[PDB]
Amino acid sequence: GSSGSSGRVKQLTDEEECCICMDGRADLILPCAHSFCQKCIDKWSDRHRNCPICRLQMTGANESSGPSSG
Ligand SMILES: [Zn+2]
Ligand SMILES: [Zn+2]
Repeated sequence: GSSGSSGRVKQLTDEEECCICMDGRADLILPCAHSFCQKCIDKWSDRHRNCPICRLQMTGANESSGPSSG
């Protein structure tokens, strides 16, 4: 009713934020709706322009590319 400690108006200043950890802000953003902060980006040795999320292709769409022997 007329009680409660938490539960007040919260400014929407924030606009974007990492997707992996989602701390508060995002260092960069991808054209596929995927952002990553310095922390994470740095963590992932292979920080190639390539997108990690998409790369996974988890229940995405029919796209044949091919494995990587290396
Ligand atoms: Zn992050
Ligand atoms: Zn992506």
